[PDB]
Amino acid sequence: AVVKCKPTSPGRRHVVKVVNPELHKGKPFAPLLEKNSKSGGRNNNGRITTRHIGGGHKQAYRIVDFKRNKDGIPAVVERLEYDPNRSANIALVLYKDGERRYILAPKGLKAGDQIQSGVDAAIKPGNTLPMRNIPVGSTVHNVEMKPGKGGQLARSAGTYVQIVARDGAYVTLRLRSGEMRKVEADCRATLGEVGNAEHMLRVLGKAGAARWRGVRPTVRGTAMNPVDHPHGGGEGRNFGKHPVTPWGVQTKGKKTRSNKRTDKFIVRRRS
Amino acid sequence: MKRTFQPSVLKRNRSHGFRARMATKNGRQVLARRRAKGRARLTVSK
Amino acid sequence: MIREERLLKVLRAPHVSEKASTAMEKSNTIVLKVAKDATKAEIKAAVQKLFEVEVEVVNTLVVKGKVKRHGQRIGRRSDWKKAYVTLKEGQNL
RNA sequence: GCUCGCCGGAAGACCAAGGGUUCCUGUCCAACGUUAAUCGGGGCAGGGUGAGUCGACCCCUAAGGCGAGGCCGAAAGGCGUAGUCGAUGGGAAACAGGUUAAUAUUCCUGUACUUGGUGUUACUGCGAAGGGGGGACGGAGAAGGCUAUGUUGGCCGGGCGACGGUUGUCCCGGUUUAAGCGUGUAGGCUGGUUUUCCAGGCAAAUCCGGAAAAUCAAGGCUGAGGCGUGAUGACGAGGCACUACGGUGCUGAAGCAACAAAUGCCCUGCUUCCAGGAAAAGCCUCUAAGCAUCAGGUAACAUCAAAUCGUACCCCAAACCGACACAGGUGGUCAGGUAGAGAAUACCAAGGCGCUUGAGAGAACUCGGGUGAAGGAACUAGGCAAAAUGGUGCCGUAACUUCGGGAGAAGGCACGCUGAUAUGUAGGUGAGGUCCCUCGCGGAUGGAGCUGAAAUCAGUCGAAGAUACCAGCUGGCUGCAACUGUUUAUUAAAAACACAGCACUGUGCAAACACGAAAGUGGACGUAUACGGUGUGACGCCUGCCCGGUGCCGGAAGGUUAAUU
RNA sequence: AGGACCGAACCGACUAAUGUUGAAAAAUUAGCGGAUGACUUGUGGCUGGGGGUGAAAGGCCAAUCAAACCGGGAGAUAGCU
Ligand SMILES: [Mg+2]
Ligand SMILES: [Mg+2]
Ligand SMILES: [Mg+2]
Ligand SMILES: [Mg+2]
Ligand SMILES: [Mg+2]
Ligand SMILES: [Mg+2]
Ligand SMILES: [Mg+2]
Ligand SMILES: [Mg+2]
Ligand SMILES: [Mg+2]
Ligand SMILES: [Mg+2]
Ligand SMILES: [Mg+2]
Ligand SMILES: [Mg+2]
Ligand SMILES: [Mg+2]
Ligand SMILES: [Mg+2]
Ligand SMILES: [Mg+2]
Ligand SMILES: [Mg+2]
Ligand SMILES: [Mg+2]
Ligand SMILES: [Mg+2]
Ligand SMILES: [Mg+2]
Ligand SMILES: [Mg+2]
Ligand SMILES: [Mg+2]
Ligand SMILES: [Mg+2]
Ligand SMILES: [Mg+2]
Ligand SMILES: [Mg+2]
Ligand SMILES: [Mg+2]
Ligand SMILES: [Mg+2]
Ligand SMILES: [Mg+2]
Ligand SMILES: [Mg+2]
Ligand SMILES: [Mg+2]
Ligand SMILES: [Mg+2]
Ligand SMILES: [Mg+2]
Ligand SMILES: [Mg+2]
Ligand SMILES: [Mg+2]
Ligand SMILES: [Mg+2]
Ligand SMILES: [Mg+2]
Ligand SMILES: [Mg+2]
Ligand SMILES: [Mg+2]
Ligand SMILES: [Mg+2]
Ligand SMILES: [Mg+2]
Ligand SMILES: [Mg+2]
Ligand SMILES: [Mg+2]
Ligand SMILES: [Mg+2]
Ligand SMILES: [Mg+2]
Ligand SMILES: [Mg+2]
Ligand SMILES: [Mg+2]
Ligand SMILES: [Mg+2]
Ligand SMILES: [Mg+2]
Ligand SMILES: [Mg+2]
Ligand SMILES: [Mg+2]
Repeated sequence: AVVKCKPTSPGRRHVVKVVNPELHKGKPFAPLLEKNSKSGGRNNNGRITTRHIGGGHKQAYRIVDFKRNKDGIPAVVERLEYDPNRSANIALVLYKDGERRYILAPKGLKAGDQIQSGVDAAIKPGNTLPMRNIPVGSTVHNVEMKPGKGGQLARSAGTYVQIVARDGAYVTLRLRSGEMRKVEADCRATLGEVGNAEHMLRVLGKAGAARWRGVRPTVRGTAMNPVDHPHGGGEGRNFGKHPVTPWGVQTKGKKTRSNKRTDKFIVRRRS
Repeated sequence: MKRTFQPSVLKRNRSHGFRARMATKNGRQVLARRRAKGRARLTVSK
Repeated sequence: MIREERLLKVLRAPHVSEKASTAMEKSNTIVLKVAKDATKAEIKAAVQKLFEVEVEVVNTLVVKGKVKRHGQRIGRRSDWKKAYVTLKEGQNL
């Protein structure tokens, strides 16, 4: 659950940990791992294209199945595991034919449970169906947007998508952001919310904790010189400007979405 | 006091060596300039 | 097999010094100057053919030349190769 | 040559980087050396670096580089696929002794090991650019078992002391031995074996994964150290003869035990935590095409091969980076004694040095120190500087508090040596003996010997017993910043920056955003519990009114309005 | 357990004195801060000049930085000395 640390040092006073007794303690499944080196925010030109990224603990990549297309073969959950690469927990499932895969662990899924994908699967958490067959009002996760492409929506811990209507070839979803969207009825969705809903309750407690996750310090613009940021300069603390990004674009309210290719699928903006 | 020149043969050769010069058009221009000038040693490689 | 004239060219001169004399009297080794590009096998064959003496092994080292001075012009002597070849304990050139 | 002093976790000894002959010998003293110089890292000549096992090279990959085609770009070029490079990482193998003026795991002596090619014999299903296993991996912590190593005893050799004593419970020295081979131990991990079946591993597979049944539950893997051998050897104090005074030839005693003990090894182990901890080959195994009593594979034996390059010397420095023989800088390894917690510190060992100008004198003044009557911050911008405090054990300790702290609060007492308790205790270690068994590096019992605190009581010396070196000044009130951190390399370390936390706002994924004429790339192999931007800055109580101005968001009736016509 | 505590190596650089044609173009001596971590360090790699990088001082980018260095336009221009 959520555990408060004892204030035995200044850096511990505010730490809140999220501890799961049911996660595996051993090493992960070796055949489903590969390296991923860190970028530091640098692109192939070598330049910082995203600031505030660097360092952190080494991690290995767990190949997760977002497609779930081993159709019609029941599988049993072996163990829940810790994944460095995401907020959610992953679950190691064993297929009846001897194949092992990692999937996003939904809420309430424990070891020994039975999951299955396909058009004929039952309505149970962890089961994957084309959204044609899922009743309206169901809450799914790991939702696809193009058939056969892989789930892309509602993948972070505690997130899910509401199926609010089906009309012909399209189903209407309600995303966590509050946006109503249309997707083709043949895209697949996994039933139930994704687990580890306490992830948002953690408190890092100290600066080093954020440095462990690869986050570097953020320098305020108003603390720079004019040559470095539109906010720089001043004798003392001076602002007298409309807030903007480091590149001069207004940054409190100005909308930046510009994609006409996709405006047809948006029913309502997140408001 | 730590001074600016910290010798390292590998880095010297990789940054200023003959083959690093021949890699780029500008490097060949450097070599052509130094041949025209008449330099006894074209590069650090020597 | 190594062709004849390569054998005739690999050997240059016998090395004369007191360490060489000590080696001759103690371990039946002869020390001699060889081509800068000769190999242990080629020295093997050439000493066995041009002195009619059989040998156990060959040890080689390359001597770096000395930087010297001749009226303030600097000049470097050339590197050469030295061979320690051990005769087979019964021949005594 | 004798004596004196200094370092000794270095100012000793190896190596990497870097340098390149500075290394050793002979000779010279013009210049160089902050002086002289017979000397030298100086001049001149000669000599010196020996590898199947060390390193490179080589096989394999990381970050990253280059990149056939390709995509993109006025040109130049940019990115990138297949590939190919790239160690700071993974991959076979050697030790001890001797020897030169200068090299040595390279030479010699002795004893080993590795890989590969051939040939013979015997038996055989061999085969990959493919499948599977393995290689293969974090931080912290704890303990047990060991060794390096040290001390003491025993043993051997020598000694009997310049001045009182010293045949003894006395003094000095030595008491060493490797890889390999055999043994498989302390200990760690793991149930094993045989059938049958199978939507999996791009095809196949007897291999891996999965399912069921039967049977036995002891098999397997890993593993320091010890012991035996290596070793009837080598080494060995010290003797005997030359000395050409450097040292050279012959001989060679003892060569045991107990205790203590690592930061090293078992240990890539075990326990635990979250921040969840490289890759690929070598290696093992499976088959595909294919071949088919050929080839190939396994085993034994014989034989051949293991090339090329580095190897001198300095290496916390007079040889590297600093213009200098420059109080500077420079990664790794080794790690003795006494006291001590200790790699601090003091004095020493091995070892290495006295820092390349001296000789006098004993003024002011400057620098670095010692002491000081009475007073004790009166000094001064300011207790700046100095003085002072300082250890271990035990007693005791306030406001306030986020209940952890504050706190080593403050303050106090004891502290040496000798004897006894106890001819050395509690404890630790542990031989002999005994008794067993599946017999062994075995189990139980026994306790010799060795080592050995702490305490109490009594005495005793001094002015002083934490005696030196070493080693907190303490308390009260208050501003600012919550805190650990970071910064103006070279006048500013702070109240500045960051920070966990908070809020606003953008972003529905071909995301926003950023680099880029573009292709692409980062964000992210992430998906709104996510990512970017902005402000504020732990925590507690909170965060009031104004939308007139300037922004931003929404609206789209009306007015005005571009190219166009 | 810990961006826990005391303290060497190690990394820094708060005070004072010396030095200031220095032993040294930033040090020495005595004290001082951190010392299991937002730590420190070796080796290699990447980012290039109106560009980089910056826990932000206009700091740093080879003793050079409110726009590096080298070469060129170039004998810039100079009502000024
Ligand atoms: Mg950011
Ligand atoms: Mg922030
Ligand atoms: Mg500022
Ligand atoms: Mg501006
Ligand atoms: Mg003001
Ligand atoms: Mg104002
Ligand atoms: Mg001393
Ligand atoms: Mg010379
Ligand atoms: Mg010399
Ligand atoms: Mg002189
Ligand atoms: Mg003279
Ligand atoms: Mg000389
Ligand atoms: Mg060689
Ligand atoms: Mg040999
Ligand atoms: Mg690559
Ligand atoms: Mg390329
Ligand atoms: Mg091309
Ligand atoms: Mg390669
Ligand atoms: Mg390497
Ligand atoms: Mg030597
Ligand atoms: Mg021992
Ligand atoms: Mg050497
Ligand atoms: Mg000197
Ligand atoms: Mg020096
Ligand atoms: Mg150092
Ligand atoms: Mg010391
Ligand atoms: Mg005086
Ligand atoms: Mg005094
Ligand atoms: Mg006085
Ligand atoms: Mg007095
Ligand atoms: Mg006063
Ligand atoms: Mg006054
Ligand atoms: Mg003071
Ligand atoms: Mg003092
Ligand atoms: Mg005030
Ligand atoms: Mg502060
Ligand atoms: Mg601080
Ligand atoms: Mg600093
Ligand atoms: Mg400064
Ligand atoms: Mg300062
Ligand atoms: Mg602020
Ligand atoms: Mg600390
Ligand atoms: Mg100091
Ligand atoms: Mg400390
Ligand atoms: Mg300023
Ligand atoms: Mg500079
Ligand atoms: Mg300019
Ligand atoms: Mg002009
Ligand atoms: Mg001019």
